[PDB]
Amino acid sequence: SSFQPGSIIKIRLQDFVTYTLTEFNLSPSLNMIIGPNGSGKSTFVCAVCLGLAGKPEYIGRSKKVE
Amino acid sequence: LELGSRLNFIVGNNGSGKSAILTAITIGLGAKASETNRGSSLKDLIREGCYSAKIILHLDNSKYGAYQQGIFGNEIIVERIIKRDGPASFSLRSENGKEISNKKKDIQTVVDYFSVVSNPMCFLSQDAARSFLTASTSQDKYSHFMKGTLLQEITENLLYASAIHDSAQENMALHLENLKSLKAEYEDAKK
Amino acid sequence: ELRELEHTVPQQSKDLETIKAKLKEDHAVLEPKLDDIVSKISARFARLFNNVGSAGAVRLEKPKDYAEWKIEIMVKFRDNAPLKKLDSHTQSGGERAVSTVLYMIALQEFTSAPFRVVDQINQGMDSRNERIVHKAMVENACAENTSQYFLITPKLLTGLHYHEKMRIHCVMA
Amino acid sequence: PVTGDATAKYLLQYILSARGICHENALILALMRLETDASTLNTEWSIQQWVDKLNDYINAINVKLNLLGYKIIRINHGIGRNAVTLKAKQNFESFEDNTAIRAHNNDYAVLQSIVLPESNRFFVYVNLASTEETKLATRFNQNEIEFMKWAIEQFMISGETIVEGPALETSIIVKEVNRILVAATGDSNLAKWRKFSTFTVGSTNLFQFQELTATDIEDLLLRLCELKWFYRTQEGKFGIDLRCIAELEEYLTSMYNLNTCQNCHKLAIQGVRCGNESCREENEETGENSLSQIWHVDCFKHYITHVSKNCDRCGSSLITEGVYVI
Amino acid sequence: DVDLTEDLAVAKIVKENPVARKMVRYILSRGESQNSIITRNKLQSVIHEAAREENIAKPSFSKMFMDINAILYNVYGFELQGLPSKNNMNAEPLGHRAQKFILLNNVPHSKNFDDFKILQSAHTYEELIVLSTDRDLVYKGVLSVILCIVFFSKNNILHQELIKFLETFGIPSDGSKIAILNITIEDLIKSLEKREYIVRLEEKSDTDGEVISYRIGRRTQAELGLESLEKLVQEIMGLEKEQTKSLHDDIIKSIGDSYSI
Amino acid sequence: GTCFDADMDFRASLKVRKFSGNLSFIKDTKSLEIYILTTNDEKARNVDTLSGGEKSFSQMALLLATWKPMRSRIIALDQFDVFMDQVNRKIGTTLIVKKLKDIARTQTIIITPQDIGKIADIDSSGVSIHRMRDP
Amino acid sequence: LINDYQVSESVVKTLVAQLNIQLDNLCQFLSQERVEEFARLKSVKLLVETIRSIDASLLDVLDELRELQGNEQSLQKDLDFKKAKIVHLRQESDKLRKS
Amino acid sequence: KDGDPQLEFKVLQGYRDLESEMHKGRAQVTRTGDIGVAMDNLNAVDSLFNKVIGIKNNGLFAHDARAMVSISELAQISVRNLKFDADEQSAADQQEESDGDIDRNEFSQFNWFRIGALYNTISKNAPITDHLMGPLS
Ligand SMILES: [Zn+2]
Repeated sequence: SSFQPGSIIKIRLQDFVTYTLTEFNLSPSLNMIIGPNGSGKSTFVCAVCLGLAGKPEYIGRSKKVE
Repeated sequence: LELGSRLNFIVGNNGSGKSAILTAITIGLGAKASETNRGSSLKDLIREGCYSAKIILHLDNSKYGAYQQGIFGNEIIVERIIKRDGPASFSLRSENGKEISNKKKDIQTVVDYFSVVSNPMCFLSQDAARSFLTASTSQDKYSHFMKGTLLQEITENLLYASAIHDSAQENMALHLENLKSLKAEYEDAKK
Repeated sequence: ELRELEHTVPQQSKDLETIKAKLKEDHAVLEPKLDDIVSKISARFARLFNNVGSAGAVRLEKPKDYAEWKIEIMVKFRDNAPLKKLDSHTQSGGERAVSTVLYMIALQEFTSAPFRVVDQINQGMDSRNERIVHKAMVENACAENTSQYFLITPKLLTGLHYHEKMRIHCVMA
Repeated sequence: PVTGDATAKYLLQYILSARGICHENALILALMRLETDASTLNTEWSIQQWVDKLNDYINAINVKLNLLGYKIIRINHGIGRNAVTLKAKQNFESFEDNTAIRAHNNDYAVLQSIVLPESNRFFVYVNLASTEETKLATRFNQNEIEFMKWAIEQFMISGETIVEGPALETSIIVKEVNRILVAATGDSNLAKWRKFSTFTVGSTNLFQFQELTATDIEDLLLRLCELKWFYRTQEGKFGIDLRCIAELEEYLTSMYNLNTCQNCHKLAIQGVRCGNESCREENEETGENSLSQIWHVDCFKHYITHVSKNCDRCGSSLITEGVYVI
Repeated sequence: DVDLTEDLAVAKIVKENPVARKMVRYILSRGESQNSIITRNKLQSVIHEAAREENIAKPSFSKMFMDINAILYNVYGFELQGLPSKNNMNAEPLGHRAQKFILLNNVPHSKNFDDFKILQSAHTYEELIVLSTDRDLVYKGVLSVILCIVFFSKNNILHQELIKFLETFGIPSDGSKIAILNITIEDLIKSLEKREYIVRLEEKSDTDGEVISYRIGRRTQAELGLESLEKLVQEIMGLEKEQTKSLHDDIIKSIGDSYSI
Repeated sequence: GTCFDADMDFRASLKVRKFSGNLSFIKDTKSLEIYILTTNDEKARNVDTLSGGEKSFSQMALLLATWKPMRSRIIALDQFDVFMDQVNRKIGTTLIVKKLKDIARTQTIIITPQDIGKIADIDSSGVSIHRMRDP
Repeated sequence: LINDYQVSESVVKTLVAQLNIQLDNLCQFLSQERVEEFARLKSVKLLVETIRSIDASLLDVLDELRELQGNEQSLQKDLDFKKAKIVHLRQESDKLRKS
Repeated sequence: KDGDPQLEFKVLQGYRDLESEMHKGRAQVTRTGDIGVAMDNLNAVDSLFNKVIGIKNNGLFAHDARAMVSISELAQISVRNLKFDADEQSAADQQEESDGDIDRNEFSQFNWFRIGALYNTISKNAPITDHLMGPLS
């Protein structure tokens, strides 16, 4: 591809935990994402992992996807 | 620190080194470099920037199971001055401060009178506790338990003595062959 | 019994030599492959170590049997005393964490993995080691074939030398 | 003589176990060692007389040495006879304690009884030549030299740049500075300057060379330390060894315009220079950065004991306008 | 004046030869870094190189070698010896005719001195640790131990027997980097081979493959003085003059055909 | 007797907290499976089927069960709160105040971050909490 | 839903494997606790699993290597016993001939 | 005899002193090869264990087994030394041992100190030296 392999694009979450809707126009260059939790940044990582055939138990915050 | 008849339930918040408090208490019984978390120099065993690591332990024997109450005093003052250089000084005082002993061998005698670190179940490190409570599956649970029961070490020395018995049998064989040769020459010289 | 033994002996020796030849070929395969593996991994990670301005190496250990082989780390910053092995005994956890950071960096260097994610590992780390992690991300941006990089941090510090190929983010939560 | 010739042989042999550099007093002890091996000892000599014949032998030696493009020089250790002899009698104490197990002879009793007169001199058989076999040291590969030369350059830079701050009393150099100051002036609370410099830093930069693995690095360093080319401070810093110095002394003197002592006019990398920058200013008649005048520690002691407490390049208040040199 | 005049004439021959100086320079460099023997071919090769650079016709090779030997005696009391070939070991000083060459230290003891060196090094080790000098010292020490092994082995001991005796003295045969030396004993062995201290014998028995024994290499053999060996052993056990000749003959037994005497 | 009493004490502690079961102490495999039948569970399933806090409490109860027959009159424990639960810590303090209150022989060096020794019910006779001056 | 086509998780796992991505593997994805576990993982085992994250063909190669080592030990002890047996049988047969 | 702390600890103490005395006979046997030490230590440990009969603390069994191993080696070595009146095998250890002053099975300090010293004192190889001028270029 023109970009590096597996380059992510804007990700749309909907009805997730608290986020009824949201969309992140991600960056192919770099991501120095700095900031603590409070809206579920770890839950955001769990969302990314589970939505891509990844077991949430890699971290272990919440298990059941539903 | 305030203690007495009651156990050492150290309520030590963050910044007091609760695990470090446990390690200092353990070093009260002579821990080594890999069981002290302080390295070759003993400066960090003392307060960082201090020299006189004073371990003062008034041990009163006015209850069940008294050790030398008329000799070591009713109380016993364990005084371990762990310093930056040289071996740590020791003083096993009586109730009135009379230093009955100056070494931890009498502490060992008192403990054996009381059984009050060698066993993993006895003393567990942060890594050991983490392995026991989080990094222990049925096999690892088994290993932790057997070590704590010393059953692992038990069987260790068991088969170690067994191995030396095999060595002993080899000695039996070789030395018996030598005896056979000597007795063969003996009998031939007889005849 | 001797007939049985003397019949089996040539066969047993033949099987032993078949083994030996297989082992020799396995050495000739892995040992150069592992050589490149460890050599270039260590080269990248230690050059990054120096970019930090810190002492750290990763040595491969190959005893007589492959089952005995392993990888160890041996680092140093305190100039007062010479370098020794880096393990989980007495060192600061932040040093080991940065070592793992360089570990995954070299993994990207070698494995097909075309992008990087760091999931808030920097919890409990001090100012210095987290700044080191940030500069590791900078060097990730300083490398060629700019891939996708992600690092999750709770806070940010001052004195962050920046460049153009990079893209600083901010996770909001 | 053949006796003396073989003597000098054995001397050089020790020198090889001394790997090329030997103490004045250690040489003396070897002398007594040899005279016990020779049983020719005549008790009636002051240590000076032994020194005399020692040096006579030395001259015969260096006669031939000069025939050989190699040579022994006697110098005085820059840390000075007193500090040298302090550390050396810390081990002469360990020595007489170890020899009491062997002090079954009156010779050994005399040896332990002869308190060593304080002396910082060493003798060094050193190359005088640069040709094929010379570069054919065969010690190790080329990178090791180039990088070590680089580190030497780093130490040169370190020495040149003066660092200001409290003196490291951890350095015994400062201790003996103050001791000499009290001995000469009697001012027990004389104010110390905060101006000082040294080469020993840069171990951190040993680990800043990037062209080889850290292991190999350390190991080569261990060789050198064993080979006593550089030296380890207990703070972790490294300087370059006195004998190693004499070698590079002359080469670097050529390469960097290195000013020598002022009294003995020998280059010393430790001692006392003038903290007045005007003494360390460039001599404008030359256009060269003129490092501040500095005597050997003994040279400084004799000067102040007999000449002045003011600089000559600048005249400054060397009581206050000095610089400790490490 | 014998030394003075002799060294004077030496200096004269030096006026005819600075080449010898450079030669010993390379000699001692190669050794010190390597502890090395040198081949006749290498000698004459560097000699011809020098003759070209000196731009002087090549004089007698025997001349040259004798001259430098005398040089480093009057300066060093040493003898340059060449070795008889390895082919002469399994099938007048030759000098110019000898093939492999090294330097030998030609003085006797000075007992008190060596012991005092013992004393200094005792301070050393007691202070040392719970190195290259000492590193090689251990290397040589294991060497000497093994030498004694082969001597009780009558100049013949197999590989594995040696391995067991190494384990006998707590030597980790696991294949780890050697304590202090950070290498494998195998590499030590290969050194003694290249340093000609040992002989490795490999024979293809059709039942057990290649069986390997070992014998004493001529570096040690030329090194190994008889009286040196004997008084060495006396000093091993702190012995008096009583068992002198008795253990002397016991050592003769331990030798047997150990040397191509 | 140690395995027997360890299983018995494990069951007793679980009943005090609520539970029962067996220990598959396979020496040959050197694996200590802990098949505990719990009210929170269905059958004599392994403790791995329990919750993380439940598994931590089960491990703690098994460890105290191990302590029970051993000839040790001294035990220590530190750095466990980080990978456990405060409910488990409180239940352990209750177990100490109900067992170590009469165990005047074993010296328990147990280290906790919070001042749970005097906040919770762990002080009693025999051996129990004593004042540690918080920083 | 691959391109908004509903499927199970197996196809997405195949995609993750084919994308050079492993959200599970620590070499590509781990946490701080996993980082410290890595800091305590067996150097042998940890190195092996990293290699697996790179190559597993050589992993099985090594496994067969150790297996062949075990077979070698077994067969070697067998050869030793056979040698001792042969020698003893020869001596005993000599005795039988004498008898 | 089932659980007296005094008996157990005195067994410990006697066994530790026994270990010290057996180390003494270790060097005794290395120089000479006496079997009486082995047999008597065996008898001592067995008698103490007989007192430990009924007492059931693991550490005592472990240390007793240590004693067992040591005594068995003692006896085997002494028998080997008894069979005939090897010597180098005795000597090299003694060489190592006599280079073992210590305060009174890893590799000692003066072990290698003595050995290397000996070789130097005796090597017919002359010592060597090196330098840097010319590699200094
Ligand atoms: Zn001036």
